[PDB]
Amino acid sequence: ATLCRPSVSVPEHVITMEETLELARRRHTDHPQLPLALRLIENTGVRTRHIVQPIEDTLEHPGFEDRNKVYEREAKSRVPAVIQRALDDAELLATDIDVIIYVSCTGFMMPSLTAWLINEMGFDSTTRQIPIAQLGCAAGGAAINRAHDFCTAYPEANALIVACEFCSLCYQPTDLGVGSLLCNGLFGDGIAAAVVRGRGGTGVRLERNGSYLIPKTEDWIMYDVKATGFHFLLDKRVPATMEPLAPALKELAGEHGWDASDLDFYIVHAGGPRILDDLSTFLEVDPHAFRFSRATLTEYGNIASAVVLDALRRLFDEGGVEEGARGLLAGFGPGITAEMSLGCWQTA
Amino acid sequence: ATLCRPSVSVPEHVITMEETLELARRRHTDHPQLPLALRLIENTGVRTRHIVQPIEDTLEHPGFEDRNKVYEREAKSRVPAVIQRALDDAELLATDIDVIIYVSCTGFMMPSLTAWLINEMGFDSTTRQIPIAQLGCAAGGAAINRAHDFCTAYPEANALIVACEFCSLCYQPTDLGVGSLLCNGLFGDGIAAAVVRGRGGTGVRLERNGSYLIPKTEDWIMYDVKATGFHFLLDKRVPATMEPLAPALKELAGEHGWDASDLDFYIVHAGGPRILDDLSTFLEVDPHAFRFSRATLTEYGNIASAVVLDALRRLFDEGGVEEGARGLLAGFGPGITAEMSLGCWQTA
Repeated sequence: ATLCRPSVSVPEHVITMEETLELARRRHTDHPQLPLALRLIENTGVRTRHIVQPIEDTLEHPGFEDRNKVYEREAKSRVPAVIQRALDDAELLATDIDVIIYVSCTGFMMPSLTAWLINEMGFDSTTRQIPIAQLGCAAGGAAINRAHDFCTAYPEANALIVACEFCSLCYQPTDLGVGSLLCNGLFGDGIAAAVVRGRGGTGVRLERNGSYLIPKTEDWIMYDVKATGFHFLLDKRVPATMEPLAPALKELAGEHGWDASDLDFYIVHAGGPRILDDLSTFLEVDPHAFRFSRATLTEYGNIASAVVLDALRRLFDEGGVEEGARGLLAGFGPGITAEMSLGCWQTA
Repeated sequence: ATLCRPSVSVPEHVITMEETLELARRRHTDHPQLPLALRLIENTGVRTRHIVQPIEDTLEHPGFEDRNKVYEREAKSRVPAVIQRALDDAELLATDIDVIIYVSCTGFMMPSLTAWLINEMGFDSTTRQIPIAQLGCAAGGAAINRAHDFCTAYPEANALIVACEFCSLCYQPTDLGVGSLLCNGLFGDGIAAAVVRGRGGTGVRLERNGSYLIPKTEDWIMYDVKATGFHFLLDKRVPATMEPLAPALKELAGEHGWDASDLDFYIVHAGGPRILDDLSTFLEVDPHAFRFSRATLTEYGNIASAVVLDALRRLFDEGGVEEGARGLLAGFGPGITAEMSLGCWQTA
């Protein structure tokens, strides 16, 4: 199985770094840790982010019920187009996909969108649905690792990975801790869809994938679930966790031969360049390695599960084609979990 | 791969038909359709149901935040014990497990409980985790199929399927419709766990699992997501859906040479003797083939995704199974979805 050209699309409402600082200032003028909050946000290097609703509406909280209503409306009117362009690239019709893998942690619906997608997109009335809402920033990589595992089990199988993240719909005016303030300047909205044809595609070439859970960090990247919806909690110690994770990247990187970090491919998702830079040290590649990841964050912000996919999408546009260059696709999030994936680039 | 003896545990707080009727009467004394409602409940044949909190606590709504806290505590103090027995029956320690497929739709947490399990359960730091919360009553079957597919990709793989459901945590005093009144008398709480060994083990051997999605029935079995949590919506037309679904079973049965509509081992979960009977006619078989499912509903009520597993548990306990006898495992839920699985019995 080979990962094809991920298709990505973001909403039309844009919020700049400068604007974020203004709002944060005006909205927290009395906050005792305000200067610290603003500095942290600015250092993030996130110049722009996109949101599905105008800024004045996203700042308001009409309740979880209305927020979640916005979630399904915006996903129904936006997801379809993206899935399309993802089929066109992998060169398949709705009917060549055996399994849909829908990941989103920014809203909740049962059934998930997969059912409505099969109905409207004219998918196979037999397509398997695999909705995962509990893996957050790591869901991107996990989707890959699944579409992969699936294909190996059914060699002629094509999987459709769809990532839909409207992080702006999880904004909680009530969360006043500096961590919250940070997060409010970092996450954005984005949608990604990529096909993984095992038949023989053009993109990253499947090899060996693997998971890794950082012991006792369960509550380090999590959701507090309240009447107001999902409140995101990110422990101050998250970046430092890069040290314990580096080895897990090497351990698996080894059990494939490509072994050494000394690779040509690096598409990893880490929230903010801070955490991404601890990975460019503890691992010992080079900062510049995660040029594509950092590019998504700089222009879109942290769009959760969709980051990996958009990084790839950017690796295609610059598309050199180093042909068979190594490869390390990884996602990090709730767990703390790490969905790592090793693969070679394949042309055809 | 072979499905092993699923362990099942239900909470100690019991609620009978009689008291359910009494509560419904006492609380909806003025409901215009109170008579219809009581007859309907009494007609489901659900003698008893098990809940995690005493009935007095179950009936009050302390809010979604608290309700969800109750979900977490209860899952932590009850799931482990049940997983233990499942590991023991399949005969193994937490370390032969290559993945955990966690299904639950009656509460929400991120990360899901698999992360916490991996740690306290002393599980293997590299254990894959597939949590699915948006498949409802059909999640039990979906989990079996996913454990399957995995054991295919990795023959030496041992998958752990956990189904935790505390439907009582989704009780909404404010839902007054007759459908809601009915559900309040049908759903119960229960935890299931089973190991799917690609290698050894005694139980039902894999051999062809498929899926089907009844067209244009997305809002027929769904959740309304509000500040109070999840409000369950079941359309009055669901039992009738058994007509269009029966052919979906035969259709996939023949693809394995065993359709004809006459297997030697039936374990399907529809959602009430209502739906079950329609199935035992459109599939043209005697309702007695579903005796295992019916027993679960009669004794535990509708424990959502855990039903198929506890149904299988039923079969094991009675044995007498033809070591070679054909079989069927299926779950029905939001979609409307149908996760099916064909397989023959087997012994070590």
